[PDB]
This record gives sequence, C-alpha cells and structure tokens, in this order.
Amino acid sequence: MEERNDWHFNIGAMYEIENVEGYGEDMDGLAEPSVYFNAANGPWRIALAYYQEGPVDYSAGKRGTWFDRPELEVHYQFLENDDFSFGLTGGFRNYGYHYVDEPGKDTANMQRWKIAPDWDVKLTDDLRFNGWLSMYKFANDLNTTGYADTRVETETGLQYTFNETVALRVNYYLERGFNMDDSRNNGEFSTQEIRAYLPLTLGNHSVTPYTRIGLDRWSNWDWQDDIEREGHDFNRVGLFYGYDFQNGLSVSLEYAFEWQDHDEGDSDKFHYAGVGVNYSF
Repeated sequence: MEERNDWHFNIGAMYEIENVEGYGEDMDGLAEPSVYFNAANGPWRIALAYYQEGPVDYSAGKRGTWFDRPELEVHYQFLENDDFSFGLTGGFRNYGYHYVDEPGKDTANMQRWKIAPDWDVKLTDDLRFNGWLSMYKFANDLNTTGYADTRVETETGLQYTFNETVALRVNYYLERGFNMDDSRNNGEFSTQEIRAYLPLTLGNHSVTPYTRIGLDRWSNWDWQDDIEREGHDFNRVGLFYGYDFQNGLSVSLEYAFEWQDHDEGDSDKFHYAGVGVNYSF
C-alpha cells in the first residue's frame, strides 16, 4: 500500500514551543505539540486536530484537558471552469463541551463556524490574483444574531513576476473596522499592511523570506541624527528554509533577522526559530 499512491495522505507536525533556541514562555498549558491529519481519495478532503488551552496551568490536564476544542476543516473543489477556480472551505470548531450542564459552569457551549470560498479573481497566467472570504461565528449568541455579529475576514493574494522568471506572492489583508477617519488618528500608520514573500529554489531547499511591509512608508529614516537602537521593527522580516529529508519528509525552518545587519552573530536581540514538518504522499 505504501508503494501505491492511490490514497493521498498529508500529515503536518508543529511545536508551539521548541527548546532549540532555549527560550520558552511563562505558562506550560499554553503550548503543546500538534499533528494535522489530511486524507483524500474519492470523498472530499478532511483535516482533524484537537486544541487544548489552559488559561491556568492548574486547570490544564496532562492526560487530557477537560477544556478542549475540536478542530475540523473540510475542503471542497468544484470544476465549474477548465481549472479548479471554484472551491469551498468549511471549518467546524467547538469551544468547550455541551454534553453536561453540571454546576460550576466549567462546561459551556460556544461554536465557531467558518465558511470560506476560494476564488480565482484573475484567470490569466501572466498575472494572477486570488481572494478568499471567511465568515466566523462564535458562541450560541452570534448564531442567534446571525450575520449581525458575524466576523468577516478576507485575504487576497497577488502573484506578480518582478523578474518574469520568478513570481512574487503579495498578500493583502482585509479587515472590517469602522473604516472612518478620525482626528485622534495621526494617519502615521496605514489601516492595511501589505505582506510580500517569494519562494527561492536552492536545490531541495526552498528559501522564502517575507516582509511585513511590501512598500515602506519612507525610503529610510532619512534624518541627520540617528539612534542605533530602534524601539521595534516597523517592517518585520522572516526567513523560511525548506529542509529535505531522504526518507521523504520536508520541514520548514523559521529564522528571524533584524533590519540592521549584524557583524556579531554571537549576540542578537531576538531569536525566533521553529520547525514545521510536512508529510505529503
């Protein structure tokens, strides 16, 4: 069965905290290892995972936390076009349990509903643009009020070949706010952020840097007086390395680099490194 590729299986493994860097967090019950299961052959494709979160470590369970959320997502593709330009994503997640109504109210029922269709906005090879709309509901209350309290999220992706030979993925994030200008707002920061990243192929190792800001507000600080230490990175840069295994596994390695070049790599302000494991067959 292993030799045959009739069944397509995907497994993803993630760790919320890794000891590799040597840095951790305050609470244990806020981080655990994760495994994602995906299967598809005939019927549609379904991913199942469980998420347990302990706001208090004492209220977290080593065997299995009674405060638990099931994570379920099923993806649908529809060939109403020559290409699979039509798709639907459905996500089901329950917050808490509704099996019992025992005193104390440690048991509670909140539902998270996700509906997100896939759309190919542009159907041309030279320039591709995509966008997906995701609608979320929570608790019983939002279901009762319906679309009124529904949270709406939209992500859009633009593929432009800057050098023609390589394609750049630019993602635009759309959130619904008041969307009204205010005198209390200086306008220093943009209401939307443009995040751009590209896959660079170096053997079996893929290099994918991303920038928080695709088009920076200014060319530089461009002041006649500069301070070496910046309070925080306005444009954050993350670099992913895809590492290959001869067995047939691929892992994504996270690295964070500061805007200012480091002559001394022996000492860095921040250290963010993470490993994601993907199995696809």
